[PDB]
Amino acid sequence: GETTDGVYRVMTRRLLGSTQVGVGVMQEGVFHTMWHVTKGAALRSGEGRLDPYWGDVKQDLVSYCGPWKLDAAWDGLSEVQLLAVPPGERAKNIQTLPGIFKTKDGDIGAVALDYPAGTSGSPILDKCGRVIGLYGNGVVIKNGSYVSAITQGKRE
Amino acid sequence: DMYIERAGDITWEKDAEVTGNSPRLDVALDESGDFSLVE
Ligand SMILES: COCc1cc(-c2ccccc2C(=O)Nc2cnn(C)c2)ccn1
Repeated sequence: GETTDGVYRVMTRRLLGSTQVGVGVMQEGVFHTMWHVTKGAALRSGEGRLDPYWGDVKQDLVSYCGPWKLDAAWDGLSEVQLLAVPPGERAKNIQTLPGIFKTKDGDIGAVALDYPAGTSGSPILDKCGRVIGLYGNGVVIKNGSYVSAITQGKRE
Repeated sequence: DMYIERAGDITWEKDAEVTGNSPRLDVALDESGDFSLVE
């Protein structure tokens, strides 16, 4: 399969036509996505198979072919870019100043950008192009709009 | 069977479209990984 670093669409043919269920990050030979995208199923890259290596339903994350590699963090100050990969549409940078999710266990960056659910797993980047987390696990607000955590894993 | 397709390089892009607000929200995270608003 293709193992070049970059952003990838996650597709299924189990529905009408070819449907984009989410997005993920290929870095150092490991594929990174949100649990709710794959539900931990195996993936195909061309004729190659990608098997789940690590996952956590509560973190809503999953890695394929090896351990989670992405360890950069939001500074808490600076604008960030969602590299949105929407269903049927070209990858597009969107620059935004994250808000904050305040939880009993700590503060998390959040990004108030509305995209179709099949955008889940698109990366959020800092100014050096490092992946500080994955978009698509968050909450529906008073307005009816969507606000997504910046969800990051731990590199062991 | 789910399959992957390359969509791009991961790069910062100077003068992207700048948008979105920056809300401070009280939230709870449950064992199923769902966030909810604590009001
Ligand atoms: C169905 O279309 C309307 C809609 C879409 C979303 C949505 C928007 C952007 C990125 C991700 C999501 C999303 O679905 N997240 C999710 C899904 N399942 N789990 C466990 C987390 C949320 C709510 N409604």
